Amino acid sequence: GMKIAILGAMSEEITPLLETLKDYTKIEHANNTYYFAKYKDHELVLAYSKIGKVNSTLSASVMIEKFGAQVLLFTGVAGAFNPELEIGDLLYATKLAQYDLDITAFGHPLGFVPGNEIFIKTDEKLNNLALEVAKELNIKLRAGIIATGDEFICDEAKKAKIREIFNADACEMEGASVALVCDALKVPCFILRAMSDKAGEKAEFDFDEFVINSAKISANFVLKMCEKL
Amino acid sequence: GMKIAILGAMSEEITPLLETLKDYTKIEHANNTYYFAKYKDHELVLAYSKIGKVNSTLSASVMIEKFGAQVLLFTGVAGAFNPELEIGDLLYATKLAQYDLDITAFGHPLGFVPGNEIFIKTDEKLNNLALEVAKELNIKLRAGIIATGDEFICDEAKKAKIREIFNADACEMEGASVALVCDALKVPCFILRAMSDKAGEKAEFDFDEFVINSAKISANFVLKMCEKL
Ligand SMILES: Nc1ncnc2c(CN3C[C@H](CSc4cnccn4)[C@@H](O)C3)c[nH]c12
Ligand SMILES: Nc1ncnc2c(CN3C[C@H](CSc4cnccn4)[C@@H](O)C3)c[nH]c12
Repeated sequence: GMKIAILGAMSEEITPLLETLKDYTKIEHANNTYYFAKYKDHELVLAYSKIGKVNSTLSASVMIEKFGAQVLLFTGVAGAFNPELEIGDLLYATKLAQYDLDITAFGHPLGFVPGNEIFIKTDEKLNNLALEVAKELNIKLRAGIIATGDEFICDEAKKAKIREIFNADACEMEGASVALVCDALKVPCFILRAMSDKAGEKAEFDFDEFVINSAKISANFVLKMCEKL
Repeated sequence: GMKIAILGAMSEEITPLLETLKDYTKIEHANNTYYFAKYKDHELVLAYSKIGKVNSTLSASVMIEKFGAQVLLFTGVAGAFNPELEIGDLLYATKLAQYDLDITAFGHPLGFVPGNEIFIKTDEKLNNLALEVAKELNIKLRAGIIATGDEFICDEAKKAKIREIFNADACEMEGASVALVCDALKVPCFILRAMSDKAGEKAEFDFDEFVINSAKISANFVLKMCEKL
């Protein structure tokens, strides 16, 4: 077995795992709670980071450095950009960018800063494992690019602009930051999102309606990956 | 003595300290280099994080968790909002917000997410120590609010809007994120910025001209604080 981090942003994205696991302990650290449970031969560490890039960066860092995570699976919801994605559909990120990281005034591409790249990649072995699990459970699973930033996108123009620049299939507020931390600390990273809305007009209303259910779809899937790991 | 972290974003903000310290060792970690030196009775850990909120969050996390920092001083440059600030002037942050953290579609104020606050405070003892050092060296030192986000601000409208919303005296891309990490990990934090530009039209040109010198002004000051610690 191994130490597996399971990370989400909101309580809704992680509580379904805690209710399935039943027996777990808690540690208060980094102004948050981290949850610990056995599952098969593995030792799980779970948390919801709170929303956004800074919060998620800190949690990923803590789970690896303090709690010894050897793999990190991210589970949660996202806003769909690709028109073929429907609410509830699962998307794993092959790579991710920060659409709101902007020193373009100095001639750099949007999302780029010196020492880093525009896209951060997820782990190929974990991605292939997800494809196997999807086949076994007869679940539709799409591969794609996720654009991350610290804004809830609910505007057709913004949606279109970010989709065009990064060829992004969905948006959210934690993926690129988590994948960056994992890459930096040499930990294999998997980023899974279930669609809660289509990031346009009324996206906030669709989010409210579908978040609880979409969060469970993603959460169930990452736990099924822990079985195969 | 104690373990003191000195953190900047860019090489220009930290290399002046390395040239003064002369004798230091290096460790490659978290896709970056961290520098280690004795100074008086203290053990220093230094680094430039690379630009932005995610990079700075990760470095602060690493310096505390992995390298045992008991205090963290941030040194660097910033864009002036307060009209009384001139290029080269020093500003320490009493508190900081993320101006680009936005779930306003759900009714929340700009900069607010659940579980967190709009402003993060710096450490009062370190701030008072800075005021003493400023008096001793006959250096003009202003206290103020810093607005942090992942954009280089070089636009009068954006400058004015961020200044108005947060009552911000300057802007930069790392302060709020660093101060948040330090608070979360119970480490006293000090954030010092020397002005490199006025965040308006041509801010990119003023930055290029004044970054090296303004960075030295800030860097000299934090090293003087390490003498009194
Ligand atoms: N269109 C979109 N744009 C940006 N992100 C998303 C997401 C995914 N999550 C939801 C949540 C912000 S909404 C939130 C709602 N209520 C309370 C707190 N946060 C953040 O963790 C990112 C789903 N759809 C998105
Ligand atoms: N007006 C302003 N807006 C936002 N931030 C600032 C800063 C402070 N720094 C400079 C740098 C972006 S410029 C940069 C240029 N070349 C390479 C990397 N970064 C980032 O670390 C924040 C000074 N003035 C600012």
